[PDB]
Amino acid sequence: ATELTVQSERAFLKQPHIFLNSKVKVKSTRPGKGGRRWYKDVGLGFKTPKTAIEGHYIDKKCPFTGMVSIRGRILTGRVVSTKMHRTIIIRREYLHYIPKYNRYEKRHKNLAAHVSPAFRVEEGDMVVVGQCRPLSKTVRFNVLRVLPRT
Amino acid sequence: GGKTTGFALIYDSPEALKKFEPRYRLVRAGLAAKVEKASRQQRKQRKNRLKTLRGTAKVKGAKAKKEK
Amino acid sequence: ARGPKKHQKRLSAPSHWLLDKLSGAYAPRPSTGPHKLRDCMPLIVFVRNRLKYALNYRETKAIMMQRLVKVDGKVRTDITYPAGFMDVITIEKTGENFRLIYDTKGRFTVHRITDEEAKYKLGKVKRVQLGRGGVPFLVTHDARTIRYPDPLIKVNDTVKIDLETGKITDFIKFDTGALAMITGGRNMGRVGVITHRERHDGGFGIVHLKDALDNTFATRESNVFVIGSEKPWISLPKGKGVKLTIAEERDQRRARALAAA
Amino acid sequence: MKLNISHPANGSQKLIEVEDERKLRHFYDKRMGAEVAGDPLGPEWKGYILRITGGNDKQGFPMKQGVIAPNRVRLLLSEGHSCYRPRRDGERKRKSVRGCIVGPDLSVLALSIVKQGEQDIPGLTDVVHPKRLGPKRATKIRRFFSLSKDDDVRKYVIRREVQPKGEGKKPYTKAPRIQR
Amino acid sequence: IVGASLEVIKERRSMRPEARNAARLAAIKESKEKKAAAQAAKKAEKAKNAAA
RNA sequence: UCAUAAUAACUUCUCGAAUCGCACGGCCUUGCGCCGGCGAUGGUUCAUUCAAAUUUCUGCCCUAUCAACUUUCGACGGCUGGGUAUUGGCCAGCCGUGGUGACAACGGGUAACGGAGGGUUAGGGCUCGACCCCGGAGAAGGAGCCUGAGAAACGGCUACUACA
RNA sequence: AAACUGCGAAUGGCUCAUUAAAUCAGUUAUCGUUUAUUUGAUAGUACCUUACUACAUGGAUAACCGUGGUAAUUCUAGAGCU
Ligand SMILES: [Mg+2]
Ligand SMILES: [Mg+2]
Ligand SMILES: [Mg+2]
Ligand SMILES: [Mg+2]
Ligand SMILES: [Mg+2]
Ligand SMILES: [Mg+2]
Ligand SMILES: [Mg+2]
Ligand SMILES: [Mg+2]
Ligand SMILES: [Mg+2]
Ligand SMILES: [Mg+2]
Ligand SMILES: [Mg+2]
Repeated sequence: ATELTVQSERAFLKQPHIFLNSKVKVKSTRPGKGGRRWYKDVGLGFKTPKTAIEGHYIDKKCPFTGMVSIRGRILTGRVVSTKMHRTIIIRREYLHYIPKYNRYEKRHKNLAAHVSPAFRVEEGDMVVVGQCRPLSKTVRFNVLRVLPRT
Repeated sequence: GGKTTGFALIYDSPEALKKFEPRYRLVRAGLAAKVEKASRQQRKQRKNRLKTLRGTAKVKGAKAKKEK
Repeated sequence: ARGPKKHQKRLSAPSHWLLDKLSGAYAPRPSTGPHKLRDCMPLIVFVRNRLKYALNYRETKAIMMQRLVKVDGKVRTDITYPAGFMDVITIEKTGENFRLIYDTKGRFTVHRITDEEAKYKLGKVKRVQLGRGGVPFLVTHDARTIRYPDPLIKVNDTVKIDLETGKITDFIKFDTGALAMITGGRNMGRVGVITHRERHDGGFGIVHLKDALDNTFATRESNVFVIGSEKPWISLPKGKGVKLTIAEERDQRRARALAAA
Repeated sequence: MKLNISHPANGSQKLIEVEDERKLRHFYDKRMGAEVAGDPLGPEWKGYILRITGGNDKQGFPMKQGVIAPNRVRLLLSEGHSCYRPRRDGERKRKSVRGCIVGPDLSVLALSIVKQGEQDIPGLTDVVHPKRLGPKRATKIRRFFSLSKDDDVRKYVIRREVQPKGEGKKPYTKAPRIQR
Repeated sequence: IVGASLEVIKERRSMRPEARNAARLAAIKESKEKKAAAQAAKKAEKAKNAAA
């Protein structure tokens, strides 16, 4: 994503329990242990994006550098709107079977998901989403990977 | 037909018999006499009627003399 | 609904309890305890409906009052006490011991066992870790917790319990080539040897077993009950849990009937 | 307006009938729990001082201390209050009680003697009523009979002789069940 | 108290201090021989043990 | 950021047992001396059981003479807090302008509790389901609350309306 | 007998008024919470308070005797003990 500055708000944003002003200097490879930026890997064969490791953004809803875990069902859909702030709307299509007429009909549903600043998503992109804890009234999913465009 | 089938119980001792056998069958056999009691509705009326008295409900004539 | 329920309606009880649909409207409703409500064997049902020792309900609670019968070596005083898989009930006065174990048709059956070897059990571990103060501990399927275990023992294994001192005498690893019995699902009573295990990331793996008659079958890991690698430690009931189909079942009943008379 | 006079020292109580209002004027505008002189009541009450403890209205409603009103007011009586006995834990029921200021409306006063006087009352201070029972705890018995830490208090305990109805056998003795 | 009478309580509270010690000594002494007699009964069962 | 361990401190602040009864033994310095077995009523943390509240996906009758709906006084999302047993526009402030719809939204009717299932048969279907089994709601109509692990309870309380 | 205290009385039983993604069904979840009871494990008071007694702390109250008010209720006053 494109963010001009990290601190552009009334309060100060910082990762919880990450001590940042230490008198003694020690260099460690561990992300959060030594006192530098913290990150981990969610799993399910999903690789942490490179932009996360060196980025400076602060987010309490991103699956990376955040306090949210990815667990539950994993879904796919079609992106229809990405012009609001830190939230996307996805459309999923399927076929319902009517037994009496022995043929199908198409149906669709709309879904809302949270997009991390690590990724940059535009219209007409392939996405994979995973279940998470309630982040809002109608937001319960998080994007994990964006497939290349056709 | 001319055949009959039932159930039988044999006890080791008379005391084990009287200690374990049910009351209604004991009355059936006549070994012990029946208990005489009032009807269920009379007992129920007495029990719920005595819930309106406070302390020593066995005698409750002490409030009869309040009127003089 | 303003709290938890305390009554269980008859015609809704588990099928393997084998309760007649007539002769009453309610069921024993086993009390809370160490075993799951869905798959348990109430003591009143076992004593009255299987052994036929007690005629009806009234004397059933009188029978336990003399403390003659005990389970797992410890006396229990509630009539609706939930007994379960592998549990051993001991009656000293008559001189035999019973273990609650599934038959080949998926219900509890009476099974005589010898007194000298009927004095130990074995159960699967649910989770292993260190508790307060750094002391490691494990809990089995019958709510037995034991601290300071063998460090090689891991989750999903089974451990042999003495039942008198609660010490970890022996254990069985969970791997291919072991002999297991299924404890949940429709495949009740089968006995097989673990062939191989393939896991799916995200939970709910499946395992494939094979019967003595070259049959093949699969079941969830939560439903497998390993009782040995070879020569199972416990004594299996008659039939060894092989589940011959109805063709041989029909052949054998007339075969033994004609052989006897 | 009836009077219930009690003597805590002698443990004696009596009830008197008063019909003359000018003797009763000096009780007015006083509060429950106050101090009053009994001299105007009569010659036999000379030297007497009385404490007002309570009273009842003609209608039967009781007085509640702490509410200042000559009429009666409705209150939500909870558990632990004076004139309320709940039927279930945490229950509160709305009742009507009369204020703590004495007035002509009440039917009976209840009061007790604070200081003994020179003169005697013909039917109140001439009798004493035996206490039914005595102390029941080890500490209370020890302090009461002024024993020490080790004096075998078991022997020293009040004993009451009880007898059966008409069986003709000798009576026996009963003891207070030390609980410490 | 009802069981006793005013004078009774008066003397009981006024009882001389030395008398209390004498009573305690008397009680402890009699307890001593009664306990010794119980020990003699224990000797009697010990004799029964020797007999058996 | 798990189980658990360690350091510097704090607290109208907990617990670490002043309870009860039926069976009668052992030692020696022999004093009301010492030691010693089975059970009721408790108690901090972990595990288990009966559960409960929220929560992911898909599936409900007729109607267009119902085609656009939602944000006064939250409607869509972001941030900082308050409150709840906990997440969450549940609430309080600041900042963006969003969310659903002809693939039938929104609204009006229902002589509509939902499901397991009943009636009728070549097959495909049509119709019923208040009612013995499971789940939800109610005790004349609305709201508010104590005790208690658990209630917005009515064979619990308070207030109004209509009867009495 | 009575009464204090503990527990249950939120289980059962009746009905279908409202309710059209609401209830409900099959399938998932609580790494987002509470949990009576049952069952199994589990707590060196370091010093305070040389000391307060540890061979064991301190005040009320029920039942109760006796005296009342109102035509009226499972309404209650004040007095004396434990
Ligand atoms: Mg999992
Ligand atoms: Mg649009
Ligand atoms: Mg309706
Ligand atoms: Mg129905
Ligand atoms: Mg129902
Ligand atoms: Mg209710
Ligand atoms: Mg209500
Ligand atoms: Mg009613
Ligand atoms: Mg009710
Ligand atoms: Mg209807
Ligand atoms: Mg416990």
